[PDB]
Amino acid sequence: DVVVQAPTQVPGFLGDSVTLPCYLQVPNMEVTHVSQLTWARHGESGSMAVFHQTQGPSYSESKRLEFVAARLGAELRNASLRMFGLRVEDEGNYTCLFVTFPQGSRSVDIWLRVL
Amino acid sequence: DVVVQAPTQVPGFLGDSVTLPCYLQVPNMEVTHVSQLTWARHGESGSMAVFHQTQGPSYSESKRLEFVAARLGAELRNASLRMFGLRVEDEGNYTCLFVTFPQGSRSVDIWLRVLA
Amino acid sequence: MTGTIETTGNISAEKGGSIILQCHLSSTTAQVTQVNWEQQDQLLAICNADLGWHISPSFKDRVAPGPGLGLTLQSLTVNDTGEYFCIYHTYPDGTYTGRIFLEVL
Amino acid sequence: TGTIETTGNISAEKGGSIILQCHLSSTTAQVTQVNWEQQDQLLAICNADLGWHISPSFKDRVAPGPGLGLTLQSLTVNDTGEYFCIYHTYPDGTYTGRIFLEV
Repeated sequence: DVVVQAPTQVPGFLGDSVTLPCYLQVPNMEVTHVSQLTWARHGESGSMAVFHQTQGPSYSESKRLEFVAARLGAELRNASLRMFGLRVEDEGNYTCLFVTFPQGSRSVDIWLRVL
Repeated sequence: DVVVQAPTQVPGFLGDSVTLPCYLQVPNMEVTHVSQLTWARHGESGSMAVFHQTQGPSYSESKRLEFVAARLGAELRNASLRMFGLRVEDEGNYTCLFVTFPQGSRSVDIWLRVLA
Repeated sequence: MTGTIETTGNISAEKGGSIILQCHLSSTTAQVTQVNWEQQDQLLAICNADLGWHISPSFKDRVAPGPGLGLTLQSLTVNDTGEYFCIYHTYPDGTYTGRIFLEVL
Repeated sequence: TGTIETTGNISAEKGGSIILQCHLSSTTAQVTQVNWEQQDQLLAICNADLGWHISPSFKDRVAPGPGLGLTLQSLTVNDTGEYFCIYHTYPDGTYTGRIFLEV
């Protein structure tokens, strides 16, 4: 089975940067295709951060987000997300999601703790 | 409107032939397009005979039906159908239907009463 | 000859709603000439294979074509309740008809 | 940003068929993939590139289409309940539609 590995929580320092780590573990014996990476605030439907296999990355919250691993022309496995200059208003749950075929969606909730 | 005109009832003798006239009356001032003509026994899905603006006429398993008045390459206005070698099983109600755009379907029912 | 029609099922939705209506015709190689969406009382719309879509004037403001040969009904009202028919005009097969019953509030 | 229409809340006859269908409107976003799922199950996926995949549990009793919609065959009372179409899109992300079935 394809399985997302992430911590359940991540402490960051106000005004500092931090990375939300999110990784897809794909067995060698198993066959899969990942089409995109989607980040959102837990509950909400849409993408704060999205990386697509052909279109590359697209952050929507602002230029305070970055896909640290994902690159075009390379298999998508690491959806790790960097957030610059965190705000009290950044504390919350987040969802890292892998858009795979034929397994379907693999996702996790990561808690971001500011201060 | 575009109105289909045809007889309410039509008679035919056993062992003879008959034509079920069905015609689409279209005012000169109105715009329509007729794409297909469909006959079928009244009240059921599918068809009995079909006339298509490109594919021509089809006859759902008969050898005894013919579109007497409709040709490829001229405006589709007459659905008039002819039955050959009438039989007692042919007694019945039949829907004649014009498939048109933007007006939609125009149809009539016709009682074929077979006599001896 | 053969040809079946699946539908999107008999609905029960609410006021102000949007609903999709759709049929699919199968078990036949017959070519579709045009699809008519209507009620016994009137014609909602028509998707003709060469002429594209036509929407009846008193539905234009609250009916979107599609998806596919389906129909999207907008701003439902209690009046919208009733039978609904998708009629496939096909060759050589002839006519197939699927029925959908909508109920609003 | 964009809105999903569905076939809504529908009924059907034991042993009959039903179409499940969604439309994503009010947005230019590309559809990367559509997932048809229940609360804890994956029925199918229509991937723009790779095409259709149907879950083994539903394979012999489900047909792809029309379009991005899914056709449930030989319905059983067990098939009653919530269904979801999840659109995975770029650059918007995830859109979700609910359909309720009453067999």
